Amino acid sequence: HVNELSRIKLRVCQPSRSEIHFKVKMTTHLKKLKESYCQRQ
Amino acid sequence: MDVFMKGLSKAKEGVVAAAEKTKQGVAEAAGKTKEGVLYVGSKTKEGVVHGVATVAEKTKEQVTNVGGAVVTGVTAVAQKTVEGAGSIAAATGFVKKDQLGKNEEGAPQEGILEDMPVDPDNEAYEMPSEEGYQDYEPEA
Repeated sequence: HVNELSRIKLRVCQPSRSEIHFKVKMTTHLKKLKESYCQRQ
Repeated sequence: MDVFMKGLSKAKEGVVAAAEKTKQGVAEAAGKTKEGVLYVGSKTKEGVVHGVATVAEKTKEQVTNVGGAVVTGVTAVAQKTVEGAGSIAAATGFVKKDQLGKNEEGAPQEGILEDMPVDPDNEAYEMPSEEGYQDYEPEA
C-alpha cells in the first residue's frame, strides 16, 4: 500500500540552485516526487 | 481510495546497498511517446552490439555532477525496455500504471501432422457492427 496516502509527509523538494535538472512530465504522477527522496549535488 | 497498493513494499529477497539508491532514471510512462521514423545514413555503422531485455543488474546512477544538459523538449526523457519484459517497467510509483509493456501472439510449434492454420478471414462487403482495434497492456 502507498504509505504516503495514509500518512502524508508532504515533503517539498526545492534546491538552492535549479539549473540542469528535469521533472516528471505528468501532473497526475507528480506525487512520486513527494513519495520518495531527492539527491544532493 | 480505489485500488491502492505498493508492489515495491516487499517483493522477493536479496542484498542491496542502502547508500546505492538512486532517485532518478525511472523511464516509466511519463512522456508523450511516438513511433517516429527510421533514418539511415551513408555510413553503415555497427550500431553497437545488440543485447537482450532480460538484463540482470540494470543500474543507472547518472553522473549528475560534472556538467549536464537541460532540455525542455520531449527528448529530455527516453524510455527503455518497454517493448518487452523490462525490469524498469515495474518501477511505477502508483499501483495503477500498467502502461509499460507489449503483448504479442504465439505461433504453433513444429513437429505436427496436418498443416492446420488460422483462417485468412477475408471480409467481402459485409461491414461488421464491430469496428476499431485495441492493444494489450500487460504487467511489465
